[PDB]
Amino acid sequence: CPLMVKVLDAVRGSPAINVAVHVFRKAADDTWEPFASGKTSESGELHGLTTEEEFVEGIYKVEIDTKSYWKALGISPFHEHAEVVFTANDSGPRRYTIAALLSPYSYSTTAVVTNP
Amino acid sequence: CPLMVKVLDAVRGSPAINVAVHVFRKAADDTWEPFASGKTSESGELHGLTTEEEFVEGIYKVEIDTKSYWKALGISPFHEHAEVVFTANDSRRYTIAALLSPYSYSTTAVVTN
Amino acid sequence: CPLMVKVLDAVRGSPAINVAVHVFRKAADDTWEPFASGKTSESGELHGLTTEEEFVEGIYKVEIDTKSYWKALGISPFHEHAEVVFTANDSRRYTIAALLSPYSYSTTAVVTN
Amino acid sequence: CPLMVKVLDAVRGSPAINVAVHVFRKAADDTWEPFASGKTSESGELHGLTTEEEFVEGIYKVEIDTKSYWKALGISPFHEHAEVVFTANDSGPRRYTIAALLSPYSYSTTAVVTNP
Ligand SMILES: Oc1ccc(/C=C/c2cc(O)cc(O)c2)cc1
Ligand SMILES: Oc1ccc(/C=C/c2cc(O)cc(O)c2)cc1
Ligand code: NA
Ligand code: NA
Repeated sequence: CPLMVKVLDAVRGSPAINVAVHVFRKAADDTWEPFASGKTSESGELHGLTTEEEFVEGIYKVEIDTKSYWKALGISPFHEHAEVVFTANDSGPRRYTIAALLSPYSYSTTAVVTNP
Repeated sequence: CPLMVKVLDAVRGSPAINVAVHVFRKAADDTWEPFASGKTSESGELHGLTTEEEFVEGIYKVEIDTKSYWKALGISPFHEHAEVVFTANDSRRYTIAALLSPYSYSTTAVVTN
Repeated sequence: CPLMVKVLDAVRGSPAINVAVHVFRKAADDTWEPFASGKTSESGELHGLTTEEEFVEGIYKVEIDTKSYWKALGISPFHEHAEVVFTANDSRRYTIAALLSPYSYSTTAVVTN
Repeated sequence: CPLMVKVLDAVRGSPAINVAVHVFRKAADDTWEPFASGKTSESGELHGLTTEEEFVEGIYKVEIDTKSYWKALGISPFHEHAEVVFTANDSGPRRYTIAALLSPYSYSTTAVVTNP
């Protein structure tokens, strides 16, 4: 799988477990088409969203449902979600790790892009 | 003005100047309606986007054109843009700050008196 | 004043108020000599730490007392403090910003005219 | 090993490879005693710094040599190093991951603390 999402909690110093993630891909008509979804594991990781074959060139949006995560812990957070929008595989196939570090009123995201 | 946007560059240690910023408000049909826009100043700040009267409760999106910023410096960036999506709640000043790198960004909200 | 420190709270979305900040300068014997200190204001800022005359080239450390800040909110934090260590170079205004969470912090430098 | 250090590069979107790391522990006389050191691998990770037996209660400092890392890539960075100072194992043994995300004029650090 060439796409992995990793989420960390900066309040608890832990993986962010059971975080919903929705991935969208921009269609030829400029709409966001559902691409894949899942939720983070006990390690804060979400593996197996897609395959090398399915993960073609395109503009992708990874939506991390931060608000639902914080509400479940009794915190009323600032953001609706964290959205990561990027062009993928435009110089051929790459592996992407999208990491997010969450606080109630802030988040940080980074990408690690590797060439198999 | 109850909304200010501040953009910083983590590579050069400077304000991010002349960055396009677009603000949208979510409509009843779940589409994003253009609300306000501008370019960051020499201080990396964008003031005067809206008024207390116009800035009613609702879901807003701040889109920062990070890709054009990095391309203008000759740096190949990861993201198409940085998006900050939040609910304005009357329960009164919002500063949306973003700290930019080519493959990463950090955003915070400073919500005060 | 060529040095300003700004501290923000990522949990509450607010300035970090009444945070102790200590600045040190590295001496010839590699020890840290006290240089300036204060507490962040209601805006999370600490101004007037030094002067252009005093703030000569050298290695400085800004120590932010994050542990006392979180303990005062009833939150158990990870770090003893946040330390920012940098060289001042005359080749002229330095803002050291820190964004605090209980188990994390982000720091940036904004170095301008 | 109950201590792992992970370093990421926010300019290149990659692990930060060959980053020197020095760990110190506060002695009874309030000095920083050398505890362990090493450098990040091709994955940006540094494993095997210590053992459960050796990693006793104490105040530890993890110094990440960011300046040497950036200078090696032709960037003149702002910070001398990134220092992470924390009390460890004061409620019994824990596993600590210290992560740092680096830019020339900025860094972010977080801890992931797990109970074996
Ligand atoms: O990770 C980070 C994300 C955001 C920030 C904000 C810093 C900052 C600095 C200023 O001088 C004014 C301001 O309104 C904000 C810092 C770090
Ligand atoms: O501001 C930030 C600070 C730290 C991080 C960490 C990301 C990360 C990604 C991994 O694959 C493993 C890991 O241990 C950590 C992300 C953002
Ligand atoms: Na191509
Ligand atoms: Na104890």
